[PDB]
Amino acid sequence: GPGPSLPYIQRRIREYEVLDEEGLQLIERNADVVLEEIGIEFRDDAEALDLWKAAGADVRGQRVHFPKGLCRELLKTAPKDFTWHARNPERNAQIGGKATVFAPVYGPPFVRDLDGNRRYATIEDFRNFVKLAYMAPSMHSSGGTVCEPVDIAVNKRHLDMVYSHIRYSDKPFMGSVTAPERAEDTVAMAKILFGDDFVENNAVTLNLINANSPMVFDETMLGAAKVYARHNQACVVSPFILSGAMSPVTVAGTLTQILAEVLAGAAFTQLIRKGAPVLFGTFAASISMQSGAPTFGTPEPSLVSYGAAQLARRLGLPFRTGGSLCGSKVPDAQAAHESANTLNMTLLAGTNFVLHAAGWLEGGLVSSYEKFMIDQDQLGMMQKMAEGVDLSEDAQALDAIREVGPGSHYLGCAHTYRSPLADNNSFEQWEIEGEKRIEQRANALARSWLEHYEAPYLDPAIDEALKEFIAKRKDSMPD
Amino acid sequence: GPGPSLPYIQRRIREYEVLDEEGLQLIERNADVVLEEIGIEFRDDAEALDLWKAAGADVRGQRVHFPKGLCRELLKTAPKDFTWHARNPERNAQIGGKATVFAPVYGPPFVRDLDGNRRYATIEDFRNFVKLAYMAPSMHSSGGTVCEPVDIAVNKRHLDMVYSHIRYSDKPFMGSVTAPERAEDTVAMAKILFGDDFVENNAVTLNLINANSPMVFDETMLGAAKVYARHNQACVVSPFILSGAMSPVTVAGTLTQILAEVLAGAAFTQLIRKGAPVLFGTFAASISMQSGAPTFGTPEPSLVSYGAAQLARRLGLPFRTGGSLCGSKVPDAQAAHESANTLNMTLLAGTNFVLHAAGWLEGGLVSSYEKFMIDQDQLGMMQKMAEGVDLSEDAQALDAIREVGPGSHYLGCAHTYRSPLADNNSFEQWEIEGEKRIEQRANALARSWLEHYEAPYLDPAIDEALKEFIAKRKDSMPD
Ligand SMILES: [Cl-]
Ligand SMILES: [Cl-]
Repeated sequence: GPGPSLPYIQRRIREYEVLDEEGLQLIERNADVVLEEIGIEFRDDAEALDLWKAAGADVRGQRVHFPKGLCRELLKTAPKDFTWHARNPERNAQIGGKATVFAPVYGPPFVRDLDGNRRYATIEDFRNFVKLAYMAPSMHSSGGTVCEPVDIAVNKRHLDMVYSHIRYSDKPFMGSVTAPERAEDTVAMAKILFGDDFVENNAVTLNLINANSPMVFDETMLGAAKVYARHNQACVVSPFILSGAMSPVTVAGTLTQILAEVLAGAAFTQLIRKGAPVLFGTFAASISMQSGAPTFGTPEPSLVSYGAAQLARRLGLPFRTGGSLCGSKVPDAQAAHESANTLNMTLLAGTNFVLHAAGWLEGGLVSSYEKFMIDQDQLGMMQKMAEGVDLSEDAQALDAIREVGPGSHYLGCAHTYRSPLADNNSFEQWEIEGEKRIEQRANALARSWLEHYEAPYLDPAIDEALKEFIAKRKDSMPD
Repeated sequence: GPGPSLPYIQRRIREYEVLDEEGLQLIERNADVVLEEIGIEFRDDAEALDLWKAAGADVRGQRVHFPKGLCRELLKTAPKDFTWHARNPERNAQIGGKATVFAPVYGPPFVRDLDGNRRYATIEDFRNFVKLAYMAPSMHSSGGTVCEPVDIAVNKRHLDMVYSHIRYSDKPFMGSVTAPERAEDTVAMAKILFGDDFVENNAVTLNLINANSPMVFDETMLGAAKVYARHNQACVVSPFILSGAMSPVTVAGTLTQILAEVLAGAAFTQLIRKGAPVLFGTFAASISMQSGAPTFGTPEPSLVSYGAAQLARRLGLPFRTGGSLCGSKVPDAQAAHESANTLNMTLLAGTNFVLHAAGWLEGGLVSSYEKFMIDQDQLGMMQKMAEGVDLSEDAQALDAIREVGPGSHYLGCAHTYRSPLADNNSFEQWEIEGEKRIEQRANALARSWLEHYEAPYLDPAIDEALKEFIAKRKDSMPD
């Protein structure tokens, strides 16, 4: 199996910037214009409209028009950083500041299984991804909807999904957002696990709250946000954008829209509870001008995300974007270039929370076991990169340079990250070993990890209470 | 075929830094210590030793010990930037400053051909790579030893290699460095092409001058450097390092050794001719602690190269490092992650000259047609990325945001880089089209490009004179 899990990354390296002060001010000014003149829809949520009117916004039907600065002022109560608590406290993760936390793929209804089949995902696959995330040394979070399990009823599956993050991992996990009652169920389960007062006082979940970009928040998302914000749980407020389709085709226009959507949605959390933890999220990709298809790994989404990180730091919210994203159907060089381009930006932008750090394929439709293994290996490289350059006397190596001297070599001397998947052997050895592509070695490694997996301890009293809760909830509803 | 070729990149984006002022001063101070106490070998070149003694260095056998600051002072005459002239002046490339110039793979004795065979490279393959580099829109240079042609005698092949860069391309090219007489032949050919006085006054070649790291320059390399520096041609002074083997295993120790080697070798060019153009080069990879094998795409080489770029800017020399480097045997996700990690650093470090920007596979032993096509596509993305964020009124897109408004989409409106190799189609379409990996599409595209290729015009009088020169030189030697 793998080594021990590493804690969250603390970046010693700098954030890479694409906008100068004038550009940042321009985008900020333009977002305030959008918020006042155009507004943001808060749909099918009368309570939300009442909250906005009370806060001093101008509500016209379902469109909320914001006085300049209001959202930013309301966000003064949001924490710049906070702890995401894990049931094993050694796995707690900082969200914000110099920290970077990797989480798995979220959302796919299909898997590419270890036998090469593209098929609907099941609870068995969900559990397998939870297991692999538990074992992956640089996967800091267990995640959320690692895949969508087809073989449990839609109104019940959330219970099994949350349970899986508790039973098969001890890393911090995400909650259900698919209906407000499911968010309530997540909170109830969390209270069984951590204690009632503990949950009211500490974030134990991050929860994905998408905007229906452009410039709409819908009932379901607002409903989950209201539950989590009332219980001190974190909302990842995330525009969902393909530039050219759900936002302008340009970087600057996309950033402006993103900032407007985040200001409104994040400020909303503070209207529910001052101090509720909230992140500035962004999902941003491009479209093919030929096809209209979603495209990844291209320059425009990287520039958007670098810029958005700058805007997030200035707003004072922890930032989520990026991951190992791609549009390829197979874990080939396209998948890898796209994922690598996105992941390198993710680290260098100083991203605090990385959804989709491993496992995404096919534009988000697939959770791939092989891809997960390849990506998690990259995550270990990013974790090591983030430590930056050691400048200790030993690292300076002057005695080694002296002792070796010109014309010698350093292999023998005392002074003199490791991928388990890269093949660094000669052609001849690699040909003897079956001319294998990396995904074949990834397949074998996933199988090996799953064979050696041992579940982290769970108090049997807590397990029983969770199972009793789940059973009661399932019995209260027909499928 | 492809679109028109683009000129050299002018970066509008910032350089990413890994060392702060104290760290930079530390490395600079430590390199001066190495140069004085340990020295650098200049082997089997009595003239070089005499030049160093005359300049005020302390020569002990073949070891040159340098007073502190001497090399840096001598380098004051080296140009911070210069033009690399092409026979078609529209293809001239700036070397230095904010410019970035991509060149092909250099060195492999094997190819992976379009039929999938790993075999010794031939002059036909050399020509094919020159053709593909001519056509690739973001390949700014024709390169040098795009592969090593096995089917021409070792003492003659340089003539055909240089000729190929003239006949099949009009982009700036590199010279032969394999013996001093071959460098003389390159200069003679260049004078036939551009004119005698033109060559003495303008760089028309960049020429790879490796150190035999650690801390040795050998006769052959010094001999080529002496020829090119006397004729105003550029030397790319390049440590050749696997950290842990040819330099210390640490980043800081590697950087110190690199800076010492470059200071000595680059200053040497100014002893031959003040003002001779010279680059700070670095080839830097790691080794597998298990195997001892060369490894790429890992954190340590990226940190070395980011740092080395900082040291190069402070020294005042144009910088070469990076490229699309990897150790994989096949153009798979390993090849792509490694190449992408290296290439993203290459751009963000502000690299001026990128050897090996496309085509390298198998740790430098292979020039791959498929890999070249995949990599050159990435180069187009890097070219577009380098332009940074447009902040024009049109790019701000406020009228588009207004006209679309919340709940609509931007696909239809007036306001609303393209890979020819990414598959961005649905699973269903991609399955109908043969479940193809990107390298299969790359194969087809290379074949298509080579079918449509038309050689750039060459004056028949110049062609005849080159052929007469070549024939005379070949007839003067047995193979
Ligand atoms: Cl059930
Ligand atoms: Cl011949």
